Amino acid sequence: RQGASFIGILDIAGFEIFDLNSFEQLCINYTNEKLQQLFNHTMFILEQE
Amino acid sequence: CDFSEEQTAEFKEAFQLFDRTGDGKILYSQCGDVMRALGQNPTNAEVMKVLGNPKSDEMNLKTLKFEQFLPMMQTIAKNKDQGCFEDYVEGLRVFDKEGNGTVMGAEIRHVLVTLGEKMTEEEVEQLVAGHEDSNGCINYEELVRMVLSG
Amino acid sequence: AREKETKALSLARALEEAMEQKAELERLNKQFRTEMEDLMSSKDDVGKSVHELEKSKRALEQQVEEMKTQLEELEDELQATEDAKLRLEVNLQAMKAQFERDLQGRDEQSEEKKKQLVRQVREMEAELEDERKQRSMAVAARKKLEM
Amino acid sequence: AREKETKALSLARALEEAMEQKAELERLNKQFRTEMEDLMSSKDDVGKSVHELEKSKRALEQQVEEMKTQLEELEDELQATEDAKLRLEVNLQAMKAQFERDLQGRDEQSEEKKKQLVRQVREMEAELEDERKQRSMAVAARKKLEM
Amino acid sequence: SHKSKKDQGELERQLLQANPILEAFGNAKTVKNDNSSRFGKFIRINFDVNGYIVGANIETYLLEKSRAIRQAKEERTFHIFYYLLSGAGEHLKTDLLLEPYNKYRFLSNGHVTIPGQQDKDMFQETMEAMRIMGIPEEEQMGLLRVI
Amino acid sequence: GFQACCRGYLARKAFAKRQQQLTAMKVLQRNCAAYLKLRNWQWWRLFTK
Amino acid sequence: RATSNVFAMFDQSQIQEFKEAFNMIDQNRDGFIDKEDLHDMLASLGKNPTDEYLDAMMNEAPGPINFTMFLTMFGEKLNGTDPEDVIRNAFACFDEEATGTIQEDYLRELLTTMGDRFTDEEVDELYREAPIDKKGNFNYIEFTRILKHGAK
Ligand SMILES: [Mg+2]
Ligand SMILES: [Mg+2]
Repeated sequence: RQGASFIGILDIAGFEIFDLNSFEQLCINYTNEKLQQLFNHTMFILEQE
Repeated sequence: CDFSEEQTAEFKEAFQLFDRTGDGKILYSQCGDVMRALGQNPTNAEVMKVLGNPKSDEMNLKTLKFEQFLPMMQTIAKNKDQGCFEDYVEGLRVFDKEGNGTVMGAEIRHVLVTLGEKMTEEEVEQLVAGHEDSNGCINYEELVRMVLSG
Repeated sequence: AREKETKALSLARALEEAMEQKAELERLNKQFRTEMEDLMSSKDDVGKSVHELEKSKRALEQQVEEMKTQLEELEDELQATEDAKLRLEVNLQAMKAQFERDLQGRDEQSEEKKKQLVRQVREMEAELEDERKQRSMAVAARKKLEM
Repeated sequence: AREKETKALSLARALEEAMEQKAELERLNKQFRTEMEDLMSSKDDVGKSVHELEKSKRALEQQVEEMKTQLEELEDELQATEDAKLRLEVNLQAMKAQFERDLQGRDEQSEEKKKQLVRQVREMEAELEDERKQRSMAVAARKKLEM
Repeated sequence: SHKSKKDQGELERQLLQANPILEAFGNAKTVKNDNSSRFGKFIRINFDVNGYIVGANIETYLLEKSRAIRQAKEERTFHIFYYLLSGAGEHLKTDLLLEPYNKYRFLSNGHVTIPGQQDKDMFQETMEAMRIMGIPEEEQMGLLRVI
Repeated sequence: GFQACCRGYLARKAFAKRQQQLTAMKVLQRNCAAYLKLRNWQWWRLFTK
Repeated sequence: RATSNVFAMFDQSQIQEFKEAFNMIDQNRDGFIDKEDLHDMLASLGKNPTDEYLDAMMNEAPGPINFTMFLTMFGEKLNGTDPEDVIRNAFACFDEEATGTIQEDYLRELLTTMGDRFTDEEVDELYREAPIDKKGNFNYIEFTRILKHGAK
């Protein structure tokens, strides 16, 4: 139960598209967009900063 | 042979401890174990050179005697490429970040497994064992001092 | 040179063995000289000296037999010391066996004591240590309120 | 390599000389053995009633000297064995000091490690407890910003 | 925990088998793929100062619980529903009171098989994984009864 | 150059463990050797009682 | 054999135990062991058996067995053996983890790959009159007592 560091492996639900979406699909798309935004941030904005 | 009989008797007695070889012989792969136990610190390249550059399959289909093992140890003792501990203690300092005479054990294990002649995971663990601390670091100076006394 | 060196070792051992045989043969040959000289001198002996020497043979024979006592006594001390040496050598070996375990026992006690001592202190290093992240997060959280 | 070959080849010359030199003793011993039997057989014919004791005298003299060599050799082995056991006994006694200095000696060291843990847990808890107080100030700052 | 006594520790086997169970209990077949993970996880694999694994903490985010109630055409619900209905035997069917696929109204698509997959074997695989992880038989029976 | 000392230290340490282990096996097989003929001794089993 | 002082062979406790046993195993204590006393002791110990084959061993020793001859014949056969503490200490060398049990195949391999090579028959003979668990595990901690025949 003790550790100096960790490696958090993420595996959220990818972009889901169906003929009839609902709240679950909306949340999945929101999470995917948040992940993509964080990736673009850490890639471009943090480097320039 | 330029070797006194006093130490030669002890060398023969130590070589006769293996036994498990059919008779007064010695295998090619086990030659390094007996060459490093009596003394000296020969390397894998040096062992392969003194042995006449044996083939890959020759290390398990032939056996030598003591008359051929004595000159091997003689040449290893006379001709060698080792060095004192002053250069070893100074070499491990390249990995020291803060420079307080300490280095992470994981870095040393990685350097020993990859860099150099490579070493199995069973040997590096026994080598780094005993020097465990709270910060997981192993003082290279104490490690070299303990290895020199071995 | 290494291959030819083995021939010198074999020749050296043969030379030493051959030289040893020469010394042994020299003593045997020299013994025959003294033995042969005694035979020729014994024939021309006065006669009475032969009987006189026999009286000393029984006394000398007892010395040889008496030497067996010292030889047995010397062998007894050698066997007694050797027999006792085995128990002494096994004593250090037995102590060495416990010495290796006693050394690990001290580490086990420290590891066993730390399993409970460090465990109790580790608890303070969990909820309290988490406060550091909460404290740092509090500054970040407070920064949001400050913003 | 040529030096080793010359030394090895030169060593064969010494072995050949030893064999040739020792060969003379072999042939000389055989010739002396034949002459010894002739002198011994001829001596008994002249007077075996008295010369018989002389034959045992020569054997007794060599046997007496052999007993002395055996006793002397046993002494060298007895004193060596008696002294060898002293080294092992001294080693056991010397190792006994390490038994109380390493094993038993680790008591003050092992207890120190355990005692240091009890002192480190208190120091760690002190820093953790003291650090926890900072969380109250940090939480108070966040709570103060809320007000 | 690689060392001289190298062996597949229980922690590694648990970390390896914790993924199938979660998949079987969460994943569901969709029109885009047969193994559509309907939940996002976050495996927090901890590491000590030496780098050896010591624990793992998974955290699920957004669980599509509405899939078990109703699904779409040419799709399936959680794979556990089919695994239990298939691998269940006579005793298990009588205990859990299972029924054919056409009886349950939640399964709109009925019994739909995945190309290159047998529920009868996947159920046994999931049971073996649960047993290896460290879940007793009572907990598995309770889970099956709840399902 | 340093790996040689590490490799030799293991061979020397392992050799020392085999030296003391070899002597320990001697007392084991020696104690069992005499035990064989001693096991079938009519005077031993009777005296042990 | 190595003739020497019979008292210097056995330890103080060992010679004391031997003397106490010799003083007990004797219906008519007088420093002279005969076949009648041994037969009576066997009859009392085994519920009145009669083994006339034991009388064929008196010829080995010069006449009847005396306390001196008894100690001599004990020492001539007990040579090489050592106390139980040293035996356990030597056994502790292997295993390392100190589980108290070792595999039988491992013991057989150890007894035939170093020092005096013991034949397979000699190793198997050590299990024709003792228990053993179906899962192997040579209980050495418990076998140390059976080695001295402290049962039955
Ligand atoms: Mg997925
Ligand atoms: Mg009586």
